[PDB]
Amino acid sequence: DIVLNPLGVPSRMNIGQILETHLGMAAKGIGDKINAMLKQQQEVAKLREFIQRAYDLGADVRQKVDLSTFSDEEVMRLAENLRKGMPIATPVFDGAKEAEIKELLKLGDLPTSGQIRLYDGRTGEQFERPVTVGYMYMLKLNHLVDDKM
Amino acid sequence: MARVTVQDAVEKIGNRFDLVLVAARRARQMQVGGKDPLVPEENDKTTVIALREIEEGLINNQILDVRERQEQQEQ
Amino acid sequence: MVYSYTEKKRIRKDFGKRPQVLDVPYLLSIQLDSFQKFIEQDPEGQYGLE
Amino acid sequence: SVITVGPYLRLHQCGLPKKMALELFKPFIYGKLELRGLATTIKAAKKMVEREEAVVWDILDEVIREHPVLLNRAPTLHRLGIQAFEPVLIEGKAIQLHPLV
Amino acid sequence: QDVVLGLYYMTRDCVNAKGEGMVLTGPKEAERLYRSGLASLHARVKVRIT
Amino acid sequence: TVINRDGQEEKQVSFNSIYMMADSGARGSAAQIRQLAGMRGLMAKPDGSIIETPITANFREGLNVLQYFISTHGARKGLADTALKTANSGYLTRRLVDVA
Amino acid sequence: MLNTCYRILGLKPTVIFADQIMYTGFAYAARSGASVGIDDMVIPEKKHEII
Amino acid sequence: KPLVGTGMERAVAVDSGVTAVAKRGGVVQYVDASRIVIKVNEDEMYPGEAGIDIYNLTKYTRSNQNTCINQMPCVSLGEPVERGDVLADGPSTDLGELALGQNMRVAFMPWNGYNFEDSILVSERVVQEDRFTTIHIQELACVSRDTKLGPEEITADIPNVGEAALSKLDESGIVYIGAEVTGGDILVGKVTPKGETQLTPEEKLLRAIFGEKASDVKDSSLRVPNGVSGTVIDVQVFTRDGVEKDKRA
Amino acid sequence: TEFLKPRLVDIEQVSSTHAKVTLEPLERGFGHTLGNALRRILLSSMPGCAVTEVEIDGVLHEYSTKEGVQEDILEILLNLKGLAVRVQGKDEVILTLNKSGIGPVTAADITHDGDVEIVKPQHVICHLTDENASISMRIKVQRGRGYVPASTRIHSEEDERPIGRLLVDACYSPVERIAYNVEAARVEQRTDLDKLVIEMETNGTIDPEEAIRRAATILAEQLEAFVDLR
Amino acid sequence: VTEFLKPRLVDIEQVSSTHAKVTLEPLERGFGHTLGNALRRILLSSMPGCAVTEVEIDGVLHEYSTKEGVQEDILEILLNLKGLAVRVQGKDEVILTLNKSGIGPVTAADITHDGDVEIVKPQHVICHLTDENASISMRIKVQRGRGYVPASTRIHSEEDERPIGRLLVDACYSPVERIAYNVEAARVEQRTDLDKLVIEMETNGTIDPEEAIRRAATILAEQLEAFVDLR
Repeated sequence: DIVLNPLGVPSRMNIGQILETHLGMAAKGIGDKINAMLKQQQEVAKLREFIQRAYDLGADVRQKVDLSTFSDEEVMRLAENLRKGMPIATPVFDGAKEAEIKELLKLGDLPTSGQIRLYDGRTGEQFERPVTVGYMYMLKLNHLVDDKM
Repeated sequence: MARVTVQDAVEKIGNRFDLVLVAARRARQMQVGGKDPLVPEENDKTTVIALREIEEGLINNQILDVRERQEQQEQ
Repeated sequence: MVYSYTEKKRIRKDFGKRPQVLDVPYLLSIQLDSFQKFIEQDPEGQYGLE
Repeated sequence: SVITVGPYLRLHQCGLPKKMALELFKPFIYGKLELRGLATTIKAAKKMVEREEAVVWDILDEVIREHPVLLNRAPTLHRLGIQAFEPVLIEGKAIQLHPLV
Repeated sequence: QDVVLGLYYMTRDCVNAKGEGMVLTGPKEAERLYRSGLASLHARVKVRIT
Repeated sequence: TVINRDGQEEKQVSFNSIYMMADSGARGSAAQIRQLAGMRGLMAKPDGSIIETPITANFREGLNVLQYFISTHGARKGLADTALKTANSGYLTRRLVDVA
Repeated sequence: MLNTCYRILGLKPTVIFADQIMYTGFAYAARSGASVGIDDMVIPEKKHEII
Repeated sequence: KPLVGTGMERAVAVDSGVTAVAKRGGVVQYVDASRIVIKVNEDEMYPGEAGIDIYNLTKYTRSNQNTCINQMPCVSLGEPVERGDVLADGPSTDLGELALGQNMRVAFMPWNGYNFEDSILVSERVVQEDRFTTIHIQELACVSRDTKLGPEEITADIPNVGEAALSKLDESGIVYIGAEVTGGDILVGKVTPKGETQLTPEEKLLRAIFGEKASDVKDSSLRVPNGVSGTVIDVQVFTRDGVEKDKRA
Repeated sequence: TEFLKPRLVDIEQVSSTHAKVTLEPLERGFGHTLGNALRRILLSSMPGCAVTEVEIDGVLHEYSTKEGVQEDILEILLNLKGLAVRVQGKDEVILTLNKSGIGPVTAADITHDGDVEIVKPQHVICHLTDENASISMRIKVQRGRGYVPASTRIHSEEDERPIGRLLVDACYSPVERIAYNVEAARVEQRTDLDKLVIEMETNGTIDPEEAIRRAATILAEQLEAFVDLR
Repeated sequence: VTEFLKPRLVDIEQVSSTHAKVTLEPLERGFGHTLGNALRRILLSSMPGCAVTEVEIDGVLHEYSTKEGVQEDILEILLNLKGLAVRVQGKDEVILTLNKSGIGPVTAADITHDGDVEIVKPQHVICHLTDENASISMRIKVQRGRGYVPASTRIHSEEDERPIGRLLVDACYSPVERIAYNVEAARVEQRTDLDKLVIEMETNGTIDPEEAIRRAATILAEQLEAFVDLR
């Protein structure tokens, strides 16, 4: 959907952008696997174990949230809520490490280094130097080019 | 023919500053009327035609003076 | 998921390792503190319009 | 306008927006519609500009074809802050520039 | 940094890549890069350069 | 990142992007690759002093809160250079045109 | 390279040389596809020891 | 929503007050696009003021920097809520959580020159989804000048206006709610008062045709300066004590 | 050395939204080439069906909402933009939707026409939580090839429109995910053989075989100045 | 609907028969790069042609030879015999020889006349031998094939040290040498975002490049002939 320039990365010093990108890739991969399980119309207990494994597997992040508080209802509602992507909350200073990102991204059937092999839409040649694709939270500011006429 | 640099026209008469006024006084007669261009147009404006006429080495101060005296004698 | 009756629809997977004791404030104590000090009346003669 | 990049248009060429270049050469459009005989009066040319039909874009393509322009930033600490180029119509409201300047 | 990185990746050498001993004329080294079997970062091959 | 070859001396000099930008020398310089990976080192303070235990980690690892709080001073020192001395540099060119 | 091209060939070949260098640099940097990942940034193995 | 957040988004969206915070909530009676009512819970209850609370959802009104404000409901029908739970979703808010922008699939590569140093290349599918389509609500502030001579009321029936422009206006110089103004269209009828020109020995035919200068010499209409397009939202004619503006308002 | 000819054979269907088309008799060079050609031609030129204009009687503009609906009219129009429909049409196709009561009104409650066919009856475009509230709209569906914005629609200016007709954009995009890859065909009649399988995700509007044959005719009709003398 | 856009520029900007450029006028977006890649992969990978693939070198048949006084490495002989445009008729394989000595560079006139082989220029040099009392004699062999072949994916070996045969020669079967496509930005009088397809191709010889584009069009139509709706 969007291609930006990595050449500004060693000057703008944005490694947090890179980790946000690689974590949003795993978040949308988990959300897309949830969407695939919804479109295949599986049972409640099969999606339930996947939601449990998606919300407990990690390091000591001390979040004691669990299921079996509500059962047989409101699971399809959260599935339709989180089918467009997983809302992973990463704190600033006591937040995520690289091992947590790797152990969470192995669940989404993605390569560990993030280098997902791409193709071309203009020439069709297989790209060397496999591009680390992902997801970034973009914004539109106040200034407009038609207002500056 | 999109002209990149007029330097080949500077090789004929080298000043880089006479060329503008010479091309202007050559192209006013083609812009107003009563004159025909010696070089056919390549779907462009009269500016590129003036640059190519200076580049081919056909128009200088002497030819403009002779044609000016001829147009003053004919009128 | 029983905190504010809206986290149950959307679980946020928190990565906070260090423990939290004090919760998140109202974030408008600075704007409302002088207003609730100026309007509310004090029978003791300090810190107010009285 | 806001300056963008254009990865084509060899060095003596740049981009220029459509709704800006339709307005920048308005007396040139009036003069060439007077010359070609397409507009009888000046109010007819002012109406043909407002209608935005195809022959107006043809006359505008005849205008921008081999005509120069100046691009000029507001800090000109030296002489190369203003440079002359050749406009080419770009869809939108922003200006595409040569990448190496 | 765009044309510079492109020409740096273009004129970069490697050891034991695919394609070796390119006896070519033209030189026309882009056609076998485009078709198959040749990377643009190959080793030292002897081509004819006028 | 190597090709399938082993037993050499240099053993297939890598093709990662940051070493290509550092060896190319266009915008990638060593003074920012050392701030990306390794140790950031000292910072810049307008008062003229510096701390006695600098930043040990990098932007690859997790920094402390005091390390970021002290590294903010380098941005505070380097940000004020832009707005200053513009009108003086304009006035110098003003007088040099006015004399010549 | 551009400096020696300007010194040798003059002014007319060096502008089309620079434009074609820009075109091939763009067209092969598009085919390059360099990315900046976590595997590209490296940590020295003795670094903490040095610290 | 932000797929990568810090947990601060819910706290900002519940503490800023731009969303409606439900107090003493419980069984929800009726929710539509403008109102939310809640039946009072049996835990806490005022004697005589059990009742229901009304939550009037603010529709598209003009803000300070020409932005729209809207409150989308969260609970549809039949769900118990807590005192502190959210019900409305304000600007840049997803279900009571702060959602400023939107995330997309990013490829980290140098392209054919369309990204030079920090430029952005986007896709056509983003345009196809009508994504971040900004909605700018501006103000049409009309004026009716009062002079020493002449009447004070600005009315309809302004001459030198074609019938194609008069068809989209109602009585007393106001357009219908839902009509599109594009550039030089008339949203309100500007009226110069009938003073300063009745004591003129000349220009009697001009006072017969286009009397007391109801329009200017050559100017645009008083809606927006030219180059825009869009429909009207809300008319806010407020009256004075004893002014007789019943036919317009 | 003579060529073989690729023909449509061994189609595979997973669901109503997925599609798998295989091309078995292929050679070396036309593996990735025809795959990229079919990917670029299935994403660009497709005569489809989409909602263009909705003439509603309840509200006059999209920013005002009817008393008795849960969501705003903007998200209702965005949901009507995502609505897919199957109709042949004779340049005048219009439909309506009228149902009152508490409950979601599906797409199966649309009045059935001899040419209009709803591809998905489980799709719901309404949110009503009020008693005895009625809706009334005149949904227009025309045919196009791609995303046509609303800028070039009102720029023609043939006739004036009444206040109440909301004009929305149209996607005409049933091609959300197209992938392809070359594999071993295992024909074993001669050497240098491979097969090309294409995984295409649709919405059931246009049949996959008909869409691929139409796109092949589009790619074949581009050969106009290439075949004859220049 | 169903009426798409077609090129209109039939004005050719031609060079001599070793280089050509063709242009296209108003084709719709998502068609310039598509047809450009299609014609490139046809005119770069799938072209039935013929070249030199087997040379019987007399004398020393090792990898390093002294060439009996020509003073030229055999890699340069195989390079000079690589880009040789030889016409080949319906006969798939033919074997000829050359016998020429004396003073002067070895031209293409040493090959005897045959009913299929036709050489349009004698300026193609092969060997710059030393002007002494020496003679050269080798057999030439061409065959019909498709595409390009690498130097790795070939036959097994030298047939267990059997130098009575000849070595394998890399050949350029297709008559193309270089091809490029340029997608420019043009406009219709209403729509402004379209393309111009400029094909620039270098033919090695004996083939009209626009006729090669026509043959590429017939190959592209032959692959999708049974997927047509109308006549």
